[PDB]
Amino acid sequence: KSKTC
Amino acid sequence: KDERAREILRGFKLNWMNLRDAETGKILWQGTEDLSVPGVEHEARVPKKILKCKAVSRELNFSSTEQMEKFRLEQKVYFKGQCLEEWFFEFGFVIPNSTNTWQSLIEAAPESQMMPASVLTGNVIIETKFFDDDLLVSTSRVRLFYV
Ligand SMILES: *C/C=C(/C)CC/C=C(\C)CC/C=C(\C)CCC=C(C)C
Repeated sequence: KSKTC
Repeated sequence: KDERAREILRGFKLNWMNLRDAETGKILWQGTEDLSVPGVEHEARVPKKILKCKAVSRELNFSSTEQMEKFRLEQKVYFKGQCLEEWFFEFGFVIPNSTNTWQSLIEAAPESQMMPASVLTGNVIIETKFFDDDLLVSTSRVRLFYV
């Protein structure tokens, strides 16, 4: 899980 | 070994790359710069609504004159010099003198953990290490603007 994409 | 690394890198070419919203299918971003080239701080503007996607399909098309046993990337996402995330992607075997398309699905964190655009823009660096197995072939960096 990405927080920036 | 630094010699091999150099012949791998000298033989390598990121041809194009896309980011696409995996729900609508639309391409939100594409470049054709060899954002893979070390020694330079590349930049990229992405539309800030990318941050609202549930998942993004990244598509990378690359050529390599040299074979690689296990081509893979490690990507660190830095915010004002502080590592927030670490991503690992494995392509695997690369046939000498090939051109390949590599697709990877990057899924969003729950909304309550997504970082706002206004906080991110200009402050994010993606540092990519290009490996063949355990041989570090190069290290490239991209500064991101979320526009
Ligand atoms: C998924 C959404 C975001 C904002 C990530 C954007 C990342 C970009 C524009 C840079 C991508 C850098 C890559 C894929 C490394 C290229 C380097 C090699 C292939 C060695």
